[PDB]
Amino acid sequence: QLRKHFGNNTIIRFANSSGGDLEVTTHSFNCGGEFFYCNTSGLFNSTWISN
Amino acid sequence: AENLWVTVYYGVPVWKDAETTLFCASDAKAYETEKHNVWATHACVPTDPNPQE
Amino acid sequence: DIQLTQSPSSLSASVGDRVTITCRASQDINTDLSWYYQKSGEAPKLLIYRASNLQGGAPSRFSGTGSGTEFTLTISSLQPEDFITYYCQQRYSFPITFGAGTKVDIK
Amino acid sequence: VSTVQCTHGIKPVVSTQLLLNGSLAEEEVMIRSENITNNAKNILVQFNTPVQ
Amino acid sequence: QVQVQESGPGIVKPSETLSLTCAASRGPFSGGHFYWNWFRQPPGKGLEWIGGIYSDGDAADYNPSLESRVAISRDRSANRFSLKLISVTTTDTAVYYCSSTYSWNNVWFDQWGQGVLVTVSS
Amino acid sequence: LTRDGGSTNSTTETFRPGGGDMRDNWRSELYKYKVVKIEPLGVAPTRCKRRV
Amino acid sequence: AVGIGAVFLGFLGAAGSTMGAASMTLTVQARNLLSGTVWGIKQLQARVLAVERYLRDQQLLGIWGCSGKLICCTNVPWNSSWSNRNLSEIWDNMTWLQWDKEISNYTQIIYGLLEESQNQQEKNEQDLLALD
Amino acid sequence: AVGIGAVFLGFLGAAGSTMGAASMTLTVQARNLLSGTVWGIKQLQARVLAVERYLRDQQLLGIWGCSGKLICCTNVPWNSSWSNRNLSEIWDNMTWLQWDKEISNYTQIIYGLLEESQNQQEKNEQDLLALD
Amino acid sequence: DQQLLGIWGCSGKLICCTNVPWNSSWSNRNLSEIWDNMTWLQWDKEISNYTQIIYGLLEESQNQQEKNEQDLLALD
Ligand SMILES: *[C@@H]1O[C@H](CO)[C@@H](O[C@@H]2O[C@H](CO)[C@@H](O[C@@H]3O[C@H](CO)[C@@H](O)[C@H](O)[C@@H]3O)[C@H](O)[C@H]2NC(C)=O)[C@H](O)[C@H]1NC(C)=O
Ligand SMILES: *[C@@H]1O[C@H](CO)[C@@H](O[C@@H]2O[C@H](CO)[C@@H](O[C@@H]3O[C@H](CO)[C@@H](O)[C@H](O)[C@@H]3O)[C@H](O)[C@H]2NC(C)=O)[C@H](O)[C@H]1NC(C)=O
Ligand SMILES: *[C@@H]1O[C@H](CO)[C@@H](O[C@@H]2O[C@H](CO)[C@@H](O[C@@H]3O[C@H](CO)[C@@H](O)[C@H](O)[C@@H]3O)[C@H](O)[C@H]2NC(C)=O)[C@H](O)[C@H]1NC(C)=O
Ligand SMILES: *[C@@H]1O[C@H](CO)[C@@H](O[C@@H]2O[C@H](CO)[C@@H](O[C@@H]3O[C@H](CO)[C@@H](O)[C@H](O)[C@@H]3O)[C@H](O)[C@H]2NC(C)=O)[C@H](O)[C@H]1NC(C)=O
Ligand SMILES: *[C@@H]1O[C@H](CO)[C@@H](O[C@@H]2O[C@H](CO)[C@@H](O[C@@H]3O[C@H](CO)[C@@H](O)[C@H](O)[C@@H]3O)[C@H](O)[C@H]2NC(C)=O)[C@H](O)[C@H]1NC(C)=O
Ligand SMILES: *[C@@H]1O[C@H](CO)[C@@H](O)[C@H](O)[C@H]1NC(C)=O
Ligand SMILES: *[C@@H]1O[C@H](CO)[C@@H](O)[C@H](O)[C@H]1NC(C)=O
Ligand SMILES: *[C@@H]1O[C@H](CO)[C@@H](O)[C@H](O)[C@H]1NC(C)=O
Ligand SMILES: *[C@@H]1O[C@H](CO)[C@@H](O)[C@H](O)[C@H]1NC(C)=O
Ligand SMILES: *[C@@H]1O[C@H](CO)[C@@H](O)[C@H](O)[C@H]1NC(C)=O
Ligand SMILES: *[C@@H]1O[C@H](CO)[C@@H](O)[C@H](O)[C@H]1NC(C)=O
Ligand SMILES: *[C@@H]1O[C@H](CO)[C@@H](O)[C@H](O)[C@H]1NC(C)=O
Ligand SMILES: *[C@@H]1O[C@H](CO)[C@@H](O)[C@H](O)[C@H]1NC(C)=O
Ligand SMILES: *[C@@H]1O[C@H](CO)[C@@H](O)[C@H](O)[C@H]1NC(C)=O
Repeated sequence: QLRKHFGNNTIIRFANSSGGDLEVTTHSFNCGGEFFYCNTSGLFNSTWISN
Repeated sequence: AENLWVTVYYGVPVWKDAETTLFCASDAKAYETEKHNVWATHACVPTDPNPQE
Repeated sequence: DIQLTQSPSSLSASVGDRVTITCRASQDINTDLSWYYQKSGEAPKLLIYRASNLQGGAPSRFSGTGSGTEFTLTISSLQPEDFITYYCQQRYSFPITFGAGTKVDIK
Repeated sequence: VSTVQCTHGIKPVVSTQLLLNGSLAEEEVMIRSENITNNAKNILVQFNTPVQ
Repeated sequence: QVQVQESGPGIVKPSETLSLTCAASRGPFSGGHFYWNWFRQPPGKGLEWIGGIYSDGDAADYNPSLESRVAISRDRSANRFSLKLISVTTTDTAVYYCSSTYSWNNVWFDQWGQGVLVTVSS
Repeated sequence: LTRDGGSTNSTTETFRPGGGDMRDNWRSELYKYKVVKIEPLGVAPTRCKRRV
Repeated sequence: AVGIGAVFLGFLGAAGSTMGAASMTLTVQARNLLSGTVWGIKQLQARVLAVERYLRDQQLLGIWGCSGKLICCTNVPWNSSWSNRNLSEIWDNMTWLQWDKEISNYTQIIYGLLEESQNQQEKNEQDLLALD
Repeated sequence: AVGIGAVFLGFLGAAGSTMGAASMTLTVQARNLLSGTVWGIKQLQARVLAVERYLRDQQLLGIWGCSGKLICCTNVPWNSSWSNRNLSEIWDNMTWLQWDKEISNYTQIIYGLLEESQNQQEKNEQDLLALD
Repeated sequence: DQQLLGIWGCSGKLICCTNVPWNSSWSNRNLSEIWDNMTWLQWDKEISNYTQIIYGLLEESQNQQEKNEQDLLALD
């Protein structure tokens, strides 16, 4: 879907968060009245080439 | 002609004296920054120019 | 199914006469009843609703009355157009029934 | 267009880098942005079906 | 104020399936319920009610006799409604009508359109 | 998502997670609602004289 | 330009003339009634007071059967028991405040007569219209 | 009974037709203007603002003298300078919003002329009934 | 309630007649008994079912009347 704006002859890549404080560098949420901070580095680590 | 009947008017200019609550008004110039001061809080409505007498 | 009987099945009178038609229900239906008038080559149009609410645009010569298991329509003066088909029917719980119908003829 | 007197239910939540228990689109995965050409502003992406 | 028209085949062979359709309008009113009804009348006899359906639902209601041989559908995009009849027969040769009845406060309007003929023959 | 800065035309792009402003989380939901106010008065031309 | 100025007609300032001239200039006053943490609460009280004051007068004018006008006549006959003098002096040399302090005592009865007069008028008119 | 539903005639949904149809549904809209510890003050202020707006509208209608009715004619002639067009097109082609956008510029002068004509009329009637 | 009275075109008056006929369905009775014996409270209790039906009739009657007379004064 995203390819429609940047031309078909392009290479897409994903990388983890650049850096900063612990609040923004990791995915924070709540479960059962308890707070978790999780490290999502294993999710945005890939590349995609044309065709 | 001599006999006559009552009549009613509205908006006649007559007044008396009493007391009531006043309110404030401050120049907009003070509203320009100067957020720290005991008085001159922002709640006052900005004033208007060219007062008439 | 509630059975409705019309009377007379057929009638013939002259123009300007006063006539009356009757419709008997098989049981008590209160007053949720209405009569529709129709002529050849045209789809039906309602004549009277509830037997007590005159439909707008209708001539006043038509009058409707009744209750229980008996309802009546009286025409004070016949007109050439009044010789048309009529159908009493009940707007009650399901199913929905309609009368046999009566035809007025010139004599 | 249509008019209504009261919106539908809303469930406030808190999260970062991800959205949980939100509404989902019906046609296809959709992308929204203000001035997508510029790199300054963020980009929102809405999925078609949830993932567990 | 609503006009209504009918659309369907002219002659259908016995035992085949007959499909009819009718359109509708909403008139000056804004929101409400229009209990659309399908009626029939064979030549030379009294009229008979086929079936009904609300304009904001899909629980089509049928007469007890012809429950098994009638299907009714509605389309909101086309604002139309259609009927399917199976096991057609010479008795179904008749004039059919689609009608609506308003629900204004104690008036009980009704329109009936024009209808259409249907003939069954071989 | 947020797009990383680039240079010239490298025929490639990269994206990273972002976030941090709670306002975006609310904005993801309320994007099909508008609020308006009414105005009753109006004027027009007509063929009529004031009654006298 | 160089000598042309501005001369408007302002708020209540005609209260130094005879009893009669002032009545020529009344409308202007009528168009100046509904003009529109502790440091801001009193504004609400002021607004409520103003709207209540206006509504009271509206209702009182409504009851007497003269609503929608500025000069209205009636049927109650004047009585010399309340006051003296003749039309000439009254309308030639006097001020509104002087009249106010003159007629201060006999006000409630003068108010009261009007509504019963209006009620009789309405009741008679109702039968006059209903007889046919 | 069974079969009959329920039909309304509601809100602004009738705002996509010509001039003629929409005017049949004015009343309902006119009826929907007065329906009905840090947060209570906010809603109270909103209610006061709404009441003030309604009273302002009522007074502005009262001044012109057309009060107490939904439609009212007046004696001001229509200058062709604003928008010539012609009656049939104006009443059978355009919607309300387009007309409003079309006549946004010359709004105040019409109010001025209306006020002036009303004032001259009441003054003339007033001295006229002074003669009688 | 001031606005509601205003809509029915009887503003500024304590009495006002109108054109809507009185259907015998609601309560037949007859003039003598109603205007002689019945009191206000019992009457209100006894006609407490058919108010909303009544209001619309007055509203539409006024609207149609005003629309009709507008044309007559227009052709003048
Ligand atoms: C996002 O991914 C980047 C790229 O992989 C991560 O940076 C990497 O962080 C690791 C862990 O600190 C670094 O490893 C280090 O390497 C040397 C070994 O001599 C030494 O500095 C430390 O002992 C450590 O092992 C790695 O070099 C570094 N890579 C780059 C290119 O800088 C980053 O941490 C990730 N961010 C998050 C929030 O997970
Ligand atoms: C989120 O988890 C990832 C790993 O899933 C972390 O990034 C990785 O961190 C390790 C050190 O913890 C980096 O060094 C590696 O360590 C081991 C043992 O030495 C081995 O995998 C390699 O030899 C290497 O030295 C690793 O490079 C790094 N990988 C990447 C892709 O960044 C990441 O730091 C975690 N995030 C936070 C915020 O801690
Ligand atoms: C992000 O994606 C990259 C690219 O796929 C991942 O790098 C891959 O990491 C694995 C695990 O270390 C490497 O496997 C290693 O390969 C050789 C033997 O073939 C040897 O070094 C080790 O025994 C191990 O098996 C893999 O080669 C490597 N791929 C590339 C292209 O470098 C990376 O781990 C991913 N990171 C995360 C957090 O998912
Ligand atoms: C949305 O983002 C795009 C870029 O992704 C913006 O386009 C560029 O905006 C700048 C700043 O307004 C324009 O100003 C100047 O133009 C020339 C030629 O590049 C030069 O003096 C400067 O480098 C500077 O960019 C520029 O013309 C315009 N176009 C390009 C190709 O850079 C755009 O303005 C942003 N916003 C909107 C509302 O479009
Ligand atoms: C929304 O727009 C549509 C499309 O313009 C409007 O439909 C139009 O409705 C009028 C009024 O019923 C139709 O006029 C009728 O047909 C002809 C017109 O020459 C004539 O016999 C009659 O004078 C009669 O008024 C008009 O044909 C129809 N437009 C079509 C079919 O294209 C609609 O009324 C508008 N408003 C809504 C839906 O509220
Ligand atoms: C990518 O391919 C699609 C195929 O439908 C085409 O429509 C589109 O123009 C292409 N875009 C490019 C080459 O940027
Ligand atoms: C003030 O009094 C004098 C003397 O009676 C009178 O002529 C004048 O009109 C009054 N009003 C003024 C000066 O405004
Ligand atoms: C009014 O009465 C006074 C006192 O008797 C008298 O001087 C004056 O001329 C009278 N004016 C009239 C009748 O106009
Ligand atoms: C009103 O009556 C008081 C005595 O109750 C008297 O002193 C006063 O003069 C009277 N005022 C008038 C204007 O008659
Ligand atoms: C109409 O307006 C134009 C433009 O202001 C003006 O010149 C013209 O005199 C006006 N006509 C009338 C009759 O007021
Ligand atoms: C209005 O004017 C246009 C343009 O001259 C003309 O075509 C149309 O017939 C006119 N309509 C009338 C006078 O109703
Ligand atoms: C109103 O004036 C503006 C400029 O202030 C002009 O652009 C616009 O066209 C005018 N509109 C009309 C309807 O005359
Ligand atoms: C009103 O009707 C009742 C019941 O029929 C009857 O007793 C009474 O005499 C009637 N009163 C009249 C006609 O004044
Ligand atoms: C009014 O309706 C209620 C049911 O809602 C019924 O019990 C009662 O008898 C009705 N009253 C009259 C006077 O018809």
